[PDB]
Amino acid sequence: TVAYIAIGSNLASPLEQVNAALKALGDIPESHILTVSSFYRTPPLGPQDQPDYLNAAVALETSLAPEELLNHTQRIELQQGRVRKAERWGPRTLDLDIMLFGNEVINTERLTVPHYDMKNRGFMLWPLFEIAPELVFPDGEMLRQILHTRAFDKLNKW
Ligand SMILES: Nc1nc2ncc(CNCCN3CCC(SC[C@H]4O[C@@H](n5cnc6c(N)ncnc65)[C@H](O)[C@@H]4O)CC3)nc2c(=O)[nH]1
Repeated sequence: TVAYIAIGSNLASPLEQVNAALKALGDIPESHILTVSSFYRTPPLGPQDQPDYLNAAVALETSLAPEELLNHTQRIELQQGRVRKAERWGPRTLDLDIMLFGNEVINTERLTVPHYDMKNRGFMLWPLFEIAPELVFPDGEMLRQILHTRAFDKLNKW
């Protein structure tokens, strides 16, 4: 099954956090990374005094069930998501979202797939379009069409 995963980090210098999360993703059992989008720098949703986000998409081949993949992504956020802030551990700055899991539709307490808000987020849709331009959602909407219809601005690379 091909799962598409969104990575975001809003650390001032997020490259090494993002690199560590990609390494950890590739170490998930019965799984392996097929492709990684470029890294994009996007303004934060809301207050603009806040730090920019680094966003990327990852294609991961996996034979895990969806909630097992989620357990791994949540473990990775716990282990890698916090950077040492001199005298103490900083806030969580890394997000890992499951955007798609094969052609599955999932609505449980833990998991909504396709991701509940990705259709509104250029910073999710554009990196996904880089690695999967012909992508079709389970309901038959085409990724290309959603971008064409909403005309989100293209993103700057980090
Ligand atoms: N420029 C830019 N601005 C941004 N502004 C705001 C944000 C906000 N963080 C996105 C991650 N936010 C918040 C934390 C919750 S975390 C709660 C819960 O979400 C549940 N969940 C349900 N479906 C899920 C799924 N498909 N993938 C993963 N978790 C799933 C899960 O059980 C968890 O307990 C997951 C969704 N990001 C960006 C960004 O990047 N870029």
